[PDB]
This record gives sequence, C-alpha cells and structure tokens, in this order.
Amino acid sequence: VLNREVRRTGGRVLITLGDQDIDLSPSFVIFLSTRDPTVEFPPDLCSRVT
Amino acid sequence: MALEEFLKQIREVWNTYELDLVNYQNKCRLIRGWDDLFNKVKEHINSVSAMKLSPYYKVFEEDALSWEDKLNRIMALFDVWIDVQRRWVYLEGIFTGSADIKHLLPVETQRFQSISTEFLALMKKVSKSPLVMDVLNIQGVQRSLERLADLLGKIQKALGEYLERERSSFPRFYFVGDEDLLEIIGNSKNVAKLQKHFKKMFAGVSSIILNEDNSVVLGISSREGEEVMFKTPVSITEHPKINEWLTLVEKEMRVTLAKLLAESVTEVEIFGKATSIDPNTYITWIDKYQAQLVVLSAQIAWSENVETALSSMGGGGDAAPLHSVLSNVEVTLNVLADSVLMEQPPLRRRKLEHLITELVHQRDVTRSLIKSKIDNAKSFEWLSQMRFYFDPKQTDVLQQLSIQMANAKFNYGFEYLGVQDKLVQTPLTDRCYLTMTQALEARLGGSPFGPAGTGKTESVKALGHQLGRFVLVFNCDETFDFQAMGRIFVGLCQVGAWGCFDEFNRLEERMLSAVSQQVQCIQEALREHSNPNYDKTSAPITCELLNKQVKVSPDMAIFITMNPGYAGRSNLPDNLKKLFRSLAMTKPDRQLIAQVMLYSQGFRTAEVLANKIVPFFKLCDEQLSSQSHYDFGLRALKSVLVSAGNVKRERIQKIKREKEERGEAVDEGEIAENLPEQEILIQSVCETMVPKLVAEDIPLLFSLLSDVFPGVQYHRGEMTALREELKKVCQEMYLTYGDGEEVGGMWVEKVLQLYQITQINHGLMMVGPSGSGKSMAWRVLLKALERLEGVEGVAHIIDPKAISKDHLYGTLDPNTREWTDGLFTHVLRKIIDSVRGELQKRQWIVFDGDVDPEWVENLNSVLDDNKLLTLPNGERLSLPPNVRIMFEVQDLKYATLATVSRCGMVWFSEDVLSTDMIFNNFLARLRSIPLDESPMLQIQRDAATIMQPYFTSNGLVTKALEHAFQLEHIMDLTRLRCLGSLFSMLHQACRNVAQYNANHPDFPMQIEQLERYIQRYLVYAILWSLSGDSRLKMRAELGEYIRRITTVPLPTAPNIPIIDYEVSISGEWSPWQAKVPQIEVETHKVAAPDVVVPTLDTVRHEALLYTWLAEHKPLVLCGPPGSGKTMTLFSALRALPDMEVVGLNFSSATTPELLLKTFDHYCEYRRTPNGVVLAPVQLGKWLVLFCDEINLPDMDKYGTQRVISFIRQMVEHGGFYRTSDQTWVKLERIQFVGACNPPTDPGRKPLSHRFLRHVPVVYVDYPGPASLTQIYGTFNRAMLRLIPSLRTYAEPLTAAMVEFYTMSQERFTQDTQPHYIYSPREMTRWVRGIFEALRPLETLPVEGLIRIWAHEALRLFQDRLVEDEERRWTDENIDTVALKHFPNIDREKAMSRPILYSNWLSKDYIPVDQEELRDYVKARLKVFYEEELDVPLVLFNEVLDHVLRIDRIFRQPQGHLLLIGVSGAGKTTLSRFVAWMNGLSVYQIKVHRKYTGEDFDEDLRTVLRRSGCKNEKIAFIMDESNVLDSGFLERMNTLLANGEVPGLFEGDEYATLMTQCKEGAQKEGLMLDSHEELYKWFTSQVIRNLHVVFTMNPSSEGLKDRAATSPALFNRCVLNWFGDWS
Amino acid sequence: SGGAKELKNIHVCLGGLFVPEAYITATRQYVAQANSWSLEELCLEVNVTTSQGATLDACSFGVTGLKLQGATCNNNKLSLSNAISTALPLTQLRWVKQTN
Amino acid sequence: GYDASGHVEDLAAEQNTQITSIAIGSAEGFNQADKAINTAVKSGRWVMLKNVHLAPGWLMQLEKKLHSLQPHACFRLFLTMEINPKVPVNLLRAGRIFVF
Amino acid sequence: LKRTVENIKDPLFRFFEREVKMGAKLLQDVRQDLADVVQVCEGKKKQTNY
Ligand SMILES: Nc1ncnc2c1ncn2[C@@H]1O[C@H](COP(=O)(O)OP(=O)(O)OP(=O)(O)O)[C@@H](O)[C@H]1O
Ligand SMILES: Nc1ncnc2c1ncn2[C@@H]1O[C@H](COP(=O)(O)OP(=O)(O)O)[C@@H](O)[C@H]1O
Ligand SMILES: Nc1ncnc2c1ncn2[C@@H]1O[C@H](COP(=O)(O)OP(=O)(O)O)[C@@H](O)[C@H]1O
Ligand SMILES: Nc1ncnc2c1ncn2[C@@H]1O[C@H](COP(=O)(O)OP(=O)(O)O)[C@@H](O)[C@H]1O
Ligand SMILES: [Mg+2]
Ligand SMILES: [Mg+2]
Repeated sequence: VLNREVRRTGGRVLITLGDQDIDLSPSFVIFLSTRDPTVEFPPDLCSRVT
Repeated sequence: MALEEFLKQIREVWNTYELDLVNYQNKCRLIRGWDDLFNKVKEHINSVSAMKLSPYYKVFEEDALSWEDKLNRIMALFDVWIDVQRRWVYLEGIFTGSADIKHLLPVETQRFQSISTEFLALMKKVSKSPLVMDVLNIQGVQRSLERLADLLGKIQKALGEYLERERSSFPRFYFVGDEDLLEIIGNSKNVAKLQKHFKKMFAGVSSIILNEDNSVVLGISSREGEEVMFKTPVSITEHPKINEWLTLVEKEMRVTLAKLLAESVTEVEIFGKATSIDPNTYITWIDKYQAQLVVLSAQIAWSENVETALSSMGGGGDAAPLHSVLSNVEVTLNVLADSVLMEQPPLRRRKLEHLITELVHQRDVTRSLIKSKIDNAKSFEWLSQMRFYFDPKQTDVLQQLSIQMANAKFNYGFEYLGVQDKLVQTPLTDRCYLTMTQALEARLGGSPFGPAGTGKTESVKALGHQLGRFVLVFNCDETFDFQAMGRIFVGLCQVGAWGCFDEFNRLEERMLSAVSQQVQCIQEALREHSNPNYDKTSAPITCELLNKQVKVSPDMAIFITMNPGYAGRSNLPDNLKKLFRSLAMTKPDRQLIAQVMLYSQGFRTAEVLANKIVPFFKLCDEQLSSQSHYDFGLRALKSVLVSAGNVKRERIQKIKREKEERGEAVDEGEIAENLPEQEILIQSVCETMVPKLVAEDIPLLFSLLSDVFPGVQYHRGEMTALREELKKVCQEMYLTYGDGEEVGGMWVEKVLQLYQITQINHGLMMVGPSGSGKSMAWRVLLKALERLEGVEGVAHIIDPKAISKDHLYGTLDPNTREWTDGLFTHVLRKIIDSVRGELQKRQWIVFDGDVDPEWVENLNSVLDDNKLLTLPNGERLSLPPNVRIMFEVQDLKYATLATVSRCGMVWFSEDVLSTDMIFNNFLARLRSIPLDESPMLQIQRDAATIMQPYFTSNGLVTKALEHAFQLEHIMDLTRLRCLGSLFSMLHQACRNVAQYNANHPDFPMQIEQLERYIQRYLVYAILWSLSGDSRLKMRAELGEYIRRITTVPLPTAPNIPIIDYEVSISGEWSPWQAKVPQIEVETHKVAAPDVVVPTLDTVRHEALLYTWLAEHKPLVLCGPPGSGKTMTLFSALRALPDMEVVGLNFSSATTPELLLKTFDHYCEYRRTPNGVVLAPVQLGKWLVLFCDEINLPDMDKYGTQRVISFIRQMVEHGGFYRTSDQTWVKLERIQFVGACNPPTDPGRKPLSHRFLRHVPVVYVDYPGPASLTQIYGTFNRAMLRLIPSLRTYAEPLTAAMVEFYTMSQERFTQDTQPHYIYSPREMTRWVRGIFEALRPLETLPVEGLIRIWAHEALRLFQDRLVEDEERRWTDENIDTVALKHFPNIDREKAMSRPILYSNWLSKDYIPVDQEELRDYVKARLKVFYEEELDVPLVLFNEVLDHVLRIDRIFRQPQGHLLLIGVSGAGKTTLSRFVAWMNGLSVYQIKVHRKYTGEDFDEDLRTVLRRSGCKNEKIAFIMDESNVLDSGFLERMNTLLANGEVPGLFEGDEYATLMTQCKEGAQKEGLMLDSHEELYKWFTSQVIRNLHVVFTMNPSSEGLKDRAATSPALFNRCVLNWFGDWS
Repeated sequence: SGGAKELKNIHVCLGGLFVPEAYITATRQYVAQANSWSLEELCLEVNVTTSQGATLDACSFGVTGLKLQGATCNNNKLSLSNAISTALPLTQLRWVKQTN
Repeated sequence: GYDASGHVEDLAAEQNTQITSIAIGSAEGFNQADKAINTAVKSGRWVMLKNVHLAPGWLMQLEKKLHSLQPHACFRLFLTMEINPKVPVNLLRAGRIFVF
Repeated sequence: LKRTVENIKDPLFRFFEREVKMGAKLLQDVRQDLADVVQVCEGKKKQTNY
C-alpha cells in the first residue's frame, strides 16, 4: 500500500493486501502517527513515508 | 561334542522351565521370579555367543542360531511383560479401591476397564500354559504386550489431576513424583512396596515396622537401622485408606518421640548434677534412646543445670555453682572420650560422637559464662545462648519442650531425624543460629550468603534439625519458575516443613520478583499464627497460594543460601530481599571443627593434629601452584578428616586381626596408646590430594608434609589382586600395563588413584588434556572391579553439552505442569527403581564432555552430602550408594569453586600416556585384530614386524612428531590426531598388500618386497599425517628433516620434496607427476562443475582422501574458500563406490537438529537385541555426511559448540542419545567428513582438541599461479576449439585471466569488505561465461573475444565492489591486462567502456547498444506496467546495467542474487521486472506481525512444491526485513546451498510431496517409483527452477554478521552492490 | 647468583608480587621452620625505618612500597594525620614467638 | 538497595484506601495487573506494580493502554522500578517520576 | 628458578618459584602479542581473529 504497487487489469485496479486482492478506490488515503519523538524507524519504512 | 551338550542342556531347560505364577487377590495369577528368568536367558545367550568362537560351531551353527533367536524373542517379550504387569498392578489398585475416580474420570475408567479385560484374558491364557515356550508361541503376544504398555502409559499420564487431588489429602505426597504416588496409592493393600518411598516423605523415616499380618504399623525405622516403637500402634485395618493411616503414623511418630523424650529427660537428669558417672549406666542410657533424643536430653539437662546455677547466683557476690556445671560436663566428656577410644557398635559410636560435639559446645559456653562472671539468668550472654526448657507438667506431650534463643521461642517439631551428621558448633555457627532464629521470630526468611564451601546449607539444616523440623533442600535453577515455586511452597506450608533453596539467585529476576509475593503472603499467615488474639479452636490459618486457599502450618520456614560473588547470578529485587534476614558466612572456623571431629573420632592428639592439618591446608593452597582443579577448602578438610576416622578404625581392626594370629593379648587401651595418628592423617591427606596434583607439585606437597609432620612417611598399600586383575584386563584390551617406573606405570598409578577416589567420593572428576588415557583408565578399572569383586559394572556415558539442558535434566510443561525426564534424570530414576536389578550392580555415570556452571550446578545437591537431585516439580531423587557420578573433562577453566570442591579429583598429565604406550596398543591391535573383518592377519603381522623398529623409543615416528610440533599448522596440533592418521594410513597399506595379493593369486608379495613397500609407505604416511594439515613449505621442512634422520631409502632427486612422491606397490618411490597427464577437455563440459584438471595437489589430495575415506575415518578438509576442498572430496568419492554423500551446510545457528533431520530423511532406526541401530535406508551403502562449514556454529560463552560435541560423541562412542525416549542409538555405515576455512578467518572458531584427535585434517590451499595456468589453460584450449581462428589465443587469454585474477585477489581482501573473497571459483565462472557467449557463434574476431573476456571480468569482479575508486581501479586494470597480453588489436572495438551484452535483441548473447537497449527496455516496461505492476520507473544507465546483471543471474541454474543497496532503490521492482521478462513467477512472503517460523515453513513448502513438482520457474524475492527470526535464515542457507531442506516436509506433507513428485515426474517422461529417486528428482527440479533474490541494506556490522549467519548467501549467491543512486 | 639463601636478604615490594599473601605466609613458615615452631605460634611485629637499607635480623624481612593511609609513622609511632597517603620507607616484618 | 513499594503501602494505609500490589515478573502477574487496572479505573481503587523494569515490552503496551483511558478521579497507578535504561521513554514521559 | 633437593624444602624458594614461573609465562605471552601487533601494523602478517 505504501509502495503503491497497484495492478491495473480488466478495468480493475487491485491492491494485494496479504494473500487477498482488493479493489483499490482512488479516494483512499492513510496517515501513520506516533506519540514517541525518539522512536527509530528502519530505513525501509523511512523510504515509504513522508 | 561339548557344544551339542550345551545345546541339549538349553533344550532340556526350556522344555520344562515354567514361568512361576502367584495368586493376586483372587483376581489373577501374576508372574514372579523375574531375576531368575532374566538371568537364565542372559546366561544362555552368553553361552550361545561364546560357542561361536569355537572352531566346531559350524556343525551346530543353525540350531544354535535358532536358539539365539528364541532367546532374544524371550528377552523381548518379558522385558515388556514386567513393566506392563507392574503398571497394571498399581493402576488396578487405583481403579478398584476408589469409587470416586470412576465418576471423576469416566472415559479413563472405561479405557482401563478394556485394558484390564484384555490383560486378564492374557492372564488366563498364561495360566493354562505356564511353560515359557508356549507363552512365547502365543499368537501376537509381543504386540499385545507392547499395546498394553502404551495404553497403560496413556492412562498413567491421564491420572494427573487425580494425583493432585490425592496430594491435597496427604501433603507429603507433594514431594513425591507421579509414578511413585500412583505406585503408593495403587499398592495400599500391599504395604511392603511402600517402604522404598518413605524416605521421600520423611526426614528420617526410611521404612516402617509392620507386624506379621502386615496390618498394624508397630513403629518406624531409619536407614542405618535405628528403630522407634509406637506407644500405641496404628491399625491399617481400622483405617484402610492410605492417607488416613499415613497421617496417623506421622502423628504417632511425633507423639512417641515426645513421650520417649519425656522418659529420656527424667532418666538423664540423674546423670546431670552428679559428681561421678558410671560408664555402664551411661552407655546403657545412650543405647536405650534414639540419637536425636539422647542429644536433645543432654542439651536440656545442661540447660536447666545452668538455669539453676544462675538462679542460685542471683545474689551477685554469692558462690558460683557454675563451676559444678563445668565439672559435670567435664566428667561426662571424659567418659565419652574413654568410650570413643575403644571399639564400639557403629550406631552407638555415632551417638557418642554427637554427644561429644554437643558437650564440647556446652563446655565452651560454660567456660565463657564463668569467665565473664555471669550470675543473672536474664543476662543476654546467657539469653543469646540456645536454651532448652522441659516442662513435664504440660498436658500436651508435643509442647513440654521449648527451645529459646534470645527472644525467639520455638516448639520442637518432633520429626523423626534418624541418625544424621551434626555440625561442630562454631562461633560462626552460633552467629548463624542467632540470626536465623531472630529472622524466624520476626516471621522472616533466613539468608546465609557467602562463597561456596562455608557451611550455609549445612548450617540451615543443622538449625532445622536442632528444632526437630523437616528440612528440605532444593537445588534451584532457572527452571524454578513462579508456578513450580508456588507448588513447592504449598507443599511445605501444608506439611509444615522447612524449605532451603540453594543457588536461589540462579532463578530469573522476573521469577524472583513473582515469588516475592508468595513469600510475603506466607509470611503474613505465619504472623497471624503468632497473634495471641488468635485461638487454636478457630478457623485454620490459611494464605492464598496459586489462587488456592492453602493451610499454613506454623512450623514451616523458608531459607535461601546463595553466593553473591558469582558473576552472571540474578540480582535479588529489594522487595524480595526485605523479606529475608541476611548473614555473611565467609570464614568458617576450620581449626575448631578439625579439633572437635578428631576428638570425637578418638584421636588422642586431636589438638596437635588439627593445629597441624589446618595450616597444612593453608600452605597447600598458597605454596602449591595454581590450577583450576585445586581445592583446599572446608569440603576438602572435612573429607580428609572423615577419611582419617575411617583409616583409624580400619587400622585398629587390622592390628587386632594380626593379634588374633599372634597370641591373644588384645588390649584396646594399648592399641590406642601405640597408634600412629599422624601417619593415619598423612595417609588420608595423600589418598585425597595426591591424585589431583600435577607432577611438579608432588615433591612440593611431600616437602610440606615433612615440614608440618616431620618423621612421618606415607606408603601406599600394595593392592596386588587389583593389579593382576588390571593386568589381565590390559592384556585383553591391548593396553600397556606397567609397575612403578616401567612403561605404563604412571597410568597404572593413576588407575589406582581413581580407584581409591571412587571409595571415598560419590562425585569425582578425572581432569586432563585430550589423550591422557582417562577413558581407558576408568573403563579398565570398571572391568577389573567386575572381575575382582563379582559385581557387574555398568557405565552410562553422557555428553551433557551435546544436548540442551532441558534434554539433560528434564522439562516441566508450562501449561499442563507435566514433567518429562531428561537423559540423566531418566538414567538415575531407572537405577533407583531397580526394575531389572540396577541397585545390585556398580553404576558409573560418566559425563564425558565440557563442564560449565549452567548444567553442572544442577548437581550441587547431588555431589555434596545431600546426595539428592532436586527437580522443579518438587521431586527429589536420592543417590544410591552403588552409583558414582563421574566427569571426563579436558579442562575446568569454566567450572566454579562449588563444583570443584564438591568432587574428588584425579589429574591426568600428557606424560601419563606415553607415545610408546600408544605404539604398543596400535601394534598389538595390528597383530591381533584382522582388518578384513588368516592371510590378511598374516600380512598385518608381517607389516608389524617390519614397522616395529621405527615405533620404538626415540625412533623415527617420535622424532618426526617432535619436529612437527615446532612446525606451523592450519589447526592446533595434537599427538593423537597425527597418530590416528598414521595408523589408518598403515592399515590402508596392509589392505593394499592384500589387494595386490588378490591381483596376483599365483605369486603373492614376498617378504622383501613387503619390507621395501612398508618402509617407504611409513615415510609417506608420516609425512602426510604430520604435515598434511600444513602449507607446502612446512611439508618440505618435515620432509628434509625426515631425510636427515631416516635410514629408509628415499628419492634421489635434488630439489623435489619427498611429499611429491607416492609409494608404488612394488616398493618404489614414484613421482606423483607421473599421474598428472596433460588432458584435453571435451568442448561441451568446459569448466563443468564435475570436470577436474589433474594436478600434483589434486592427485595427492585425492589419494590421501581415498586412504582416509575407505577406512570410514572421519576427516576435515581445511582451506581458503574455493580452494577446491569440495571438488577434491567429490573426486575421491567418485573412486569409492557404495558411498553416498549427503551435504549439510553449517551456519552459526547450526544445532544437532540438522543432523537429526538428515538422519530422519536418509536413515532409519531399527530395534535389535543389542539396542537401537541407525543405518542408511539403502542397504550395502556407507553414507558420508559432508559438513561444509563445520567450524562456523556458535561457540557459547563456555567455549563449547554443541554440534561439535554431538559429532565427537557419534565418532568416539559410535552413537548418540535419542531424547524422545532417552535411548542409546548406535550408528551403522555412517561416517563424517567436514569442510572449513581456517579458524583465524572471521566467524570461524577453533575446533576442540577432543574432536580433532579423531579427525585427520588435510590443508587445501589455493592453486598456485602455475597450477591455475595449467588448469584454466586446459579449459581455454578446450573452449576456444569452438572458433578455430582463435586457437592461437589459448595461452594469452588464460595468462590474462590469471594475472587479473591475481591482481584482484591482492587488491581486494576481507580486511576492506567481508565479501571480498576471490578464488578459482571466479576463474571457473569466467571460463564458463566466456564459453556460453561463444557456443552459438560461427566466427568471432579477437577483439570480440577480448570484449567478452572484459565483460565477464566486469561481471565477476567489479559488481561486488562498494566504493567508486575500487570500480575505477578494476575498470582501468582490465584495460591494462587486456593490452598487456593482447597487443596488435584495436582498443576501441574491444574496450569501449559501455560494455553491455544481452540476448534480448537477438537469439544469441551478443554485445548490445545502450540506446537500442534503452528503447527495448522502455517498450518492455510499457507492457510490464499494464500486466504486472503499474509503477512508472525513470530509466537510467545503471538501471540498464542492473537489469542485464539480474537477467544473467536468472538464466543460470541455482541462480541466486544478493542485491545490496539502499531501500527505495528499486531492487525489488527491477527483480520483479526481470523475472517477468524471463517468465518467472514472483513469490514474496506476506509478512505480518503474527508471522512465525511455521508460516515461513509453509511458504517454503508451497514454493518448493511449485518449483520442484510443477516445473515452475519462481523468483523467490525476499528482503532482510522479512527475516523475523534466525531459523528463517537457517532454512534459507540449506535451500540456497543444496536446493532442499531436510526437515521441511514431514508426516502427511512428505506423503503429499511424494504423490505430487510422482505425478510431476510421470509428466516429464521419467520412470521413477522409489521415494529416494523421486526426492532426488524433486531436488534437481528445485535446483534448476528456483531463483532466490535476497535484498538488504548496506551495513558493515550487519553484513559481517550476515556472512556468519548465512554463509551460503556469500558463496552460492552472486552479490550485486547496487548501493545508493550515484 | 648466591643460592636460595639470598632470597631472605632481598627487599620486596609487596605490591609488585602477584600474591603477597603467599609471601607473608612463606616468611612465617620460614621463621617457624628455622626455630622448629608452628605457624600459629608466631606473631608478627612491624618496624618502620627512616631509610631503607638497614640491618636485617635472621627473623626479619624487608618490605617496600607500603603506603600508610590516614596516619603518619615516626619511630614506629603512629599518629593521626590529615594527609591521604604517607610513604613507609622500609618495613621490617619480624616473626617472633607469641607470648599471648 | 532502595524500594518505594513500602512507601506506597504506608500511604494507602494512611489514606484508608484499598490497594492491590502485584509483582510483574510472572505472566499470571501480567494478567492480574490487567484485571486489577481494569477494575480500579472504574472504582477509584489503587494499583501498584513492582519491578516493572523487568518487563519493558509490556511497559510500552501499558503506556499505550493508559493513554486511551478515562479512569475514576481517585484511581492511582504506582509503578515501582529500579533506575534502569531499559525503561521505555514513552512511559517516563507519560508518568511523573520520583527518585528514591 | 633452578629446583634443588634442598631448595624444595625452603618455603621462600617455593613461593618465589611460583612467582617467577607465572611472571615468565605472562611476560612471554605479552611480548609475543605485542610483537605480533607490531608486525600487523607494518603490513607483514595477516590479522587473525585473536
Ligand atoms: N595403558 C595403555 N597402554 C597403551 N595404550 C593405551 C593405554 N591406555 C590407553 N591407551 C590408548 O591410548 C589412547 C588413550 O585414549 P583414552 O580414551 O584413554 O584417553 P582420554 O584422555 O580419556 O581421551 P579424551 O581426552 O579424548 O577423552 C587410546 O588410543 C587407547 O587405546
Ligand atoms: N560447623 C560445621 N561443622 C562441621 N562441618 C561443617 C560445619 N559447617 C560446615 N561444615 C562442612 O562444610 C562443608 C560445606 O558445607 P555447605 O553447607 O555445603 O557450605 P556452603 O553452603 O557454603 O557451600 C561440608 O563438608 C559441611 O559438612
Ligand atoms: N584441478 C582443477 N580442476 C578444475 N577446477 C579446479 C581445479 N583446481 C581448482 N579448481 C577450481 O577451484 C574452485 C574450487 O571450488 P570449491 O570446490 O567450491 O572449493 P572449496 O571446497 O575450497 O570451497 C572451482 O572453481 C574449481 O573449478
Ligand atoms: N527506477 C525507479 N524509478 C522510479 N521509482 C523508483 C525507481 N527505483 C526505485 N523507485 C521507488 O522505490 C519504490 C520501491 O521500489 P523497490 O523495488 O521496492 O525498492 P527497494 O528494492 O530498493 O526497496 C518504488 O515504488 C519507487 O517509488
Ligand atoms: Mg550450600
Ligand atoms: Mg576420553
């Protein structure tokens, strides 16, 4: 989801969540939050978020 | 003719031998007489086995074999029958005598009903035909008994909650195991079987006394034999239920002890305050009452005497009758000393010793009181003393005695204590008593702390026993968790007993915190007991434990003895520590204890002896050298003093025995007067301390003895008969026996030393470097004792560090609280139960392995005076007197002071086992044991005759070994590794002579040819056994030294080392170069994984490997990665048919479980009359376990690798322990080959010397420039026959490769980056890559070939580089080497820097323009966006190069990628795009927060089913973030290296895999039905189809740890450093 | 160079020794063996010299490097001091028969 | 060497307020702590958890649980711990620290 | 120190023998270690794990 790995096939936009594919609506948006300012994030998570 | 007599006797025995039956409760006829039946079967089996040795056995072979079979079948059936019967018995008693269990457990009751129905039908069938033969002929009786055993066991494990509910009734059952509790409950009627369990439930009750009917309990007995008669007997008939009459027995025991004390006091009061004591009346009084009661009465009488004196002195200035109390104690002590000087019955002697100790304390206290002018009974220096007030007017007998110390007051518990050792009452002991009694009065726990061996545990036990309390010691470890501690607390609270937890800081800190609240609530319950407001006629005091309301008896206490000085111990939280009162116990009074013990044992010079022995121990501690196995503490002195007492008694007995045969003037007083007490003490000191000393310390300790004990000499008793028995055993085991200074004399002395250590210590260690004759010493001692004493000796050898501690000691189930025995627990419990007469045999439990505090400290209560193994389920197992705990170790650098002080010591030096002894052993086995399975024996005897002159003292081999120790070797050098390699090579030479005789049946080899062959082969074998693990220059050094010192003829070549020669069977030195022809390789297997170019190193290493392997000797190949170790081993195995190799790839996390899974797949376990045998599934085949990284697996903090210990156990002992049922499994047709890098490499650990002594090591270095030129020169000549016009370029191209490779191997090393390893593997890949780019080409100019060469160099060398300057250097030096070896070419057409090759724009892999490739990649990404992933990508040059590299790797079998770069660089996206370009399905594991190892295993099974069964090409793309555990990487390492996971498919999964592989192989047109062949095909399909792409971020520490964690990732995967965007 | 008898005359810095306890016990054992006494029958007397290199009795051993913390020693006479450490030039340890 | 659990117990005794005290080490300790906190937040009851520094991972989840909670005004949660770097920073910021 | 039949009876010689033995062992180990470190720092011998 954070990588925006969408598959557009058969007029359908699919996002693969776990083992299940879901029709992704264009109006979806996600905000990740934390209350700890000192938490360290791994570089892979840092590359996928703003 | 006598053999037929033996067969006839066996036939007549079993034609009439009937199993003996006995009526059981009119319910059936059970079988008794097990010992007789088993002994008869065993001795007939022994006779049948022995008659095979006779040369007349053949005529009677068949029948004899038949009988053997029958005997074994018998030995099968009844070996089950008994257990079944035993179990059934108590199970029946449980399902018939209790009607509540039927409603409580209906399903279990009905299951047991069916089981008992079948059991009784079998009983009736046995009753009709009691003959053993017909019982054995019952149809399916074996399977019937096996099924009955399984079913009865299941019912047993089902009855657990019933066991708990019954434990609630009689709380002492809380300290009895489930097996024993079932046996007690089910055998309530047959009370005799209860006897063995009383010592579990009582402090001193070892057995109960029963009337003739066995229906009335008349009294109780101790282990020694002391008996107490109940004042009123307890009738079992009146109270049939077992817990009821057990409670009555306990109450009557307490009341009887109270009444006996009431009588003992009123009789001893006469002895007190009396001027003179008649010895006869005194000794009669001591004999009349129990030792506990006698000491208690003496303490009382002294107490009221002192009270009367102090009350009389209330006037202050009045006369002091305290002197009269002193005088009475003096007179009584004089009588006691006079008694102990003369011989006494042992029980009476121990009573006298206890009386002496107590009255010595009383004398000291009275002297202190008189010295300080004490005249008031309320003064504290009297109140601080422990006082005893007895009030006969008290109505309750249990309350007549009160024990008071300071303000603390206690009631005597009246627990029967039997006869127990009582401590010397030292000032430290007085302080301990005072502090602990103050803690008890405050309802606080006690906490003695200090270094090991100071008396903490003993002091707590002595305090409890002085109060008549049942004291229970627990050897705490990390498995004593919250629930186990809670259950133990419940048991002690309901019983009212004292709990002493030693090593209590070995619990986890969280568990200590959790246990604190149980301790707090129990302490509150004790305080409500103290509350006077509380009345005894009210609700019983109760606290909440484990969410249950548990009654708390006021007599219980909780004590913890610990050592804060040990590092790694858990710190106690403050809230826990405030619940305990702590006392430091650091400096025990050694002199006082020594004096009191010597005075009580009867030594007249006790003062002088103690004043000499204690400073002697100090001088031994300080003057003698420092060794880890040295202890001169309180335990050592205590052992010496007890031994001195024993030696004094045996010397008095010997003196009177000599007097019997010389007159009759036997006066015990005269013997006491003329008795060498100092000589006795010297004898004890020597027998206890001499075996532990190193050679240089023995004269030091003798000089100390002369200094402290002048004129006293110690002489060992000449133990002849034992020495002839050991000599016979040495003769029959090919061992060297010597006497004194002869060869083997030191080892024989060490054997004798171990013998007298076994007679004084139940726990002992033999410590000495690997190869010191230790194992042979104890084994030969065991056999000699078996022959001399008639007692069968059985040894259980455990490698405690080859298994987990849970598998060693056992596990308490977290949920069901069910206990599973460990290996040592199971063995000791089997010995204790004595189902098959284990208690009548000598039982030696030998821990042959490394000692560390984690596992050995669980034996602290076993090795000390407790002799108890304490388990976290509250069970304690007593060590039987016939059991010795032994440790066979090479060092003790990780053992602590407690373990060292808790075990006798025998030190073995390297000088104990001389090299001549080893040579004699080898030559004796050569001359006696034939190698074939006699002409072969004749050949061996002749070879031994030839080799004997070189195997003498200061001979050829000894000098060679001495010189080789000075040489440098890739591993540590040990004597036995070289000697074993040499002996195996000589055995191979004997087999070579035999095979030559086979080739020439007409003219066998003569003696002269044999001599010339054997001498040269001995030189050759010495060379390869002493320098085969070293580099070339060391080999030349050893060879030239041999040339200097040898008389054997040698090659006359001037500058060629002897190591370059073999020995032909005609006894001539022939150069190895004669077996290295210049081969021309067929063009289609150029640089193939199987092709090997013959070289001097290849031919020599292959021959040595053949020699070691054909003997099944385990071996290790060591060398730099890519040195050709695996290649050489496979080449050697190709010359060995009937050998199947199986490759295991070790990582840092490798455990024995990998080997176990490999055995599960490739081998089978089978029952044989001699045990479990693990053998390869394929018959007639020897299986080689090839471990590729044997020295990588993690070394723990105590220097032990578990898998190395396990492999050592398999190699030396021929097997291991199956931990599911704790059974010994013997290996058959399984050998071991390991490969490794030098231990100095990062992540590599040195191998244990005990492992190396069995394992010859061969050093395989990188091929030198000439060898590389020759090998790859042949490859190039083979490959460039594709284009004839390029033939003349074979030599330059190879040269170029070599030069560049060499330069690369110099420019980039592991110091810079952990993955900068370059080996001939790069050269092989270079040749293969050029060859693949040449096959479909009809012609090519030289510039095109140079372009291919440069492109392959860039792919192989530059792609792994991290820094830009390294890549620049590689790029420039490619041009440099290219133009150095290939002049007269156009530079631009061959070295145009954008060197790109592809097969995307053409059928063939040809150079591709960057712009055309860019257009093609854009066109393909256009389709890729709409078909797989709609993520637009910006396309730059590095992306094009990266996708070309990924395509190259995806077009190779087992093509695995290690993409290292910053996150977000597009590694995964590019991998998926290239996989889509190649028709590869992309697989990624869907990691979530709850993703575990089982999920990864299922994903691996899915991907392997798709890749190996469905022939689907899958790119398994996985990131480092996907690795949630190290097991993921352990699975991935094996999958990368071999394309198979040994344990991934098990059970139904394996059957489904077999079905799918069958249906997939039938689709491929192959005829495969066998599971092995189908699995091999599946592995090959996985190899060719699956491509693993590992993605990870650059991290120096992370990458370095990654190399050790998953080695295959750096040698089976192509590494691509994408890094960050430039 | 001189034999083992020269070990008794040499002054020893107790701190430099790896195990000074063993040195003290060895000196006690030496004195007890010279007079055929026991270790427990010897008591230790301490003499502090103004300068090193003094007359060593057969039962006396020289020790250097001892640092007196909290006191000063004049004429084998201790007095309370406000200084942290005071160097003791040479300490003669003499093992003599105990008169209790 | 110092422990403030006794201070909390004495404080609860003086205020005549009931308090449940739990050691944190055991898993049953975790379950009892959760139940006691859930009961106390609805009744003003006092909860004390001792040696919480031994369970930092559980401490983070405890902080997250406490953040989304509106307990009774009289409810008080005491967390006794050693001065340990393993204690989570978020818990330290959420609560008020007293050094003993 | 050289062991002698009459030197073994001297407690001072015994203690000093222990002293000199352990001191010589430690001295040899430390000197060899420092020489190896020097040779490493001159780029003449390869760095082992120890
Ligand atoms: N008395 C003897 N005379 C000759 N050879 C002997 C004698 N005793 C043992 N050996 C041989 O010498 C070797 C001694 O092996 P042993 O197992 O006794 O040594 P160890 O010190 O216990 O070994 P490890 O330290 O590996 O456990 C074996 O090869 C054995 O056969
Ligand atoms: N007062 C004493 N009298 C006699 N022997 C004692 C006495 N105190 C301790 N010991 C002995 O000291 C040894 C170690 O005692 P133990 O309780 O195991 O010490 P610790 O708990 O400090 O390891 C044992 O041999 C024990 O019998
Ligand atoms: N005589 C030879 N013939 C063919 N290849 C050789 C020869 N000597 C060395 N090699 C090469 O050396 C490398 C050895 O690889 P490998 O067997 O994995 O080494 P190791 O077992 O030391 O890790 C391969 O590239 C192999 O082709
Ligand atoms: N060449 C590229 N063009 C466009 N975006 C890219 C490119 N390489 C990486 N990215 C970015 O990185 C994201 C993740 O790509 P991925 O292959 O998962 O990277 P990595 O393997 O480095 O973790 C993409 O969704 C995109 O936002
Ligand atoms: Mg103890
Ligand atoms: Mg051994």
